[PDB]
Amino acid sequence: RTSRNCSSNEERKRRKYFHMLYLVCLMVHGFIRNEWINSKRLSRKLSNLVPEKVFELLHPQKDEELPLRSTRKLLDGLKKCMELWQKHWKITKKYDNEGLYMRTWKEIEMSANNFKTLKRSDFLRAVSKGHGDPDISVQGFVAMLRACNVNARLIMSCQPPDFTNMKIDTSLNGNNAYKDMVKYPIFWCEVWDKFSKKWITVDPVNLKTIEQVRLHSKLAPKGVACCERNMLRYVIAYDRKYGCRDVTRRYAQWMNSKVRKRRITKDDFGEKWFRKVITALHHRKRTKIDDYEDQYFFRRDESEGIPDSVQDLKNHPYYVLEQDIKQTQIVKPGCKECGYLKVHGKVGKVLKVYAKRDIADLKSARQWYMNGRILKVIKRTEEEDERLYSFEDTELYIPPLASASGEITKNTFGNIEVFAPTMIPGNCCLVENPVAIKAARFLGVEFAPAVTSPVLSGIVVAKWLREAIETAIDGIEFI
Amino acid sequence: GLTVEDLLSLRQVVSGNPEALAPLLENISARYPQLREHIMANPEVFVSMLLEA
DNA sequence: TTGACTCGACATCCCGCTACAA
DNA sequence: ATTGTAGCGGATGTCGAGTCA
Repeated sequence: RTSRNCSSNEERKRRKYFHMLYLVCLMVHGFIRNEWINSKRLSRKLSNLVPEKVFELLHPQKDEELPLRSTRKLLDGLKKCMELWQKHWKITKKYDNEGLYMRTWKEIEMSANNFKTLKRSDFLRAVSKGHGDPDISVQGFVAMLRACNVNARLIMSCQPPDFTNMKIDTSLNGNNAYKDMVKYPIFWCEVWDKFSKKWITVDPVNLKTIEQVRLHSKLAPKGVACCERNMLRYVIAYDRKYGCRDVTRRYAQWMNSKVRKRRITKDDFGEKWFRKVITALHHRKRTKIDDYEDQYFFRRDESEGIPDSVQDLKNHPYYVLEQDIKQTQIVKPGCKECGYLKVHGKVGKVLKVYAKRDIADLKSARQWYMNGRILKVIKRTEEEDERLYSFEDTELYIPPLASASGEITKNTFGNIEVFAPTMIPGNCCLVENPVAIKAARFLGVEFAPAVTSPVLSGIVVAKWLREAIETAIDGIEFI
Repeated sequence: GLTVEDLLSLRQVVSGNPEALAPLLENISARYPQLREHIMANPEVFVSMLLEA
């Protein structure tokens, strides 16, 4: 009955790790490639590809009465450049194998079993001759635009293996595999319009179009077959000056529902790790353009709204179904649903969507005490009914200060309960160490065992005594 | 702490042959277990390391 | 075409006392 | 004898598969 195609949590955690590892590698490859693009030797040769007429078209004069017409001229320039690049790029290869498209966990495992060293010269020579796969082709096109002094980002859709794929056997359909894989590009270009203050999307090699993305993009894969090998999750923009920015929100129609489920950024550790990576790769400092962009993203983030299906309201950042409200949460007084969802596949069946910012988290008395807070019905399991209280019913707990002799106030068991810094007396400190208790007892100074989690993890002693304890622990072998 | 032969193969794959990333990453991650918890704690270090080389 | 629903086996979060042995 | 030592998880969530409208 059950062929049970599911793996162990061990494999789960490994896949998550390898996903991070592959992503980081991808993003480094981008950074380096973006370097190779800035190559000064290349620009000077590439300049002669562009007639003065086209160059002038690329830098039109400000038109004060109607800025649009300047943008209009700019667009014509970009199209003529794309044309001569079609002309510059003679022989366009096939991706060897799957190129930089996403590989399957199975493909990886098996890739161990079964490469032209390239480096920087070979890239340059290729781009100058016009020989390479579509990735090189695009990269060259961005180089060219850059050699003309336009602010031209290289965009990369990173396709690491999917770490939410829990399956043991992960097998793909063979039909039209390559044509469906190449239906949308892995690399492309963005360009900053100073007149309209927006980034223009450009795909000169694969789809050969130019778009001003608002809510929909021709480049974002659609249907199911095209999305197996191209799964849009991390769209990274590198600019001339070694900026690095996550622009996913531009290209994802449902970023906060659909896409957020497939990025590492859905839990908090993830978000913080990703930001660490962006900062590692972001070597310039914030410009005003960054702000025009952030405002666009904010507005996009507020225009997504309730999704059109129930599955998209699981673990949504802003939105939650009435039915997914935990037993221990309540609705903040005088708030209500922010929206409705027509439920696909039952006539008239509708669900209540609340904004998550209108939901309050409740905790019992002990639970608060364990966060260092004290006070200014449900079913538990013997049978008991447990009352829960909100965060604003409560107040920090300030524990009594230690005496002159450094005496600490203890509990019935002769310890002091320290589950949170608040619960350390003001004049005291917590020292967590298997021997901290051995130490303090050996010195026979006044202390109190710290319960940090019947687990005695350490000591609470007066601050004047700190230097002494730190020394005694260090000498524990001699006690 | 990593060898210089692996950092060499890695600088070269990452820079000029990313098609071959997949199997190399299988290999190297299998030869340096601690790399896991490293990558989780301090990615920006590993970055800078790959940039110098 | 797609989403809703159910079901299978994992996780994840949150919540010392009796008896024997040398 | 007596002290040291050793033996006994529910509400909720996630994803895969299969099924239905």
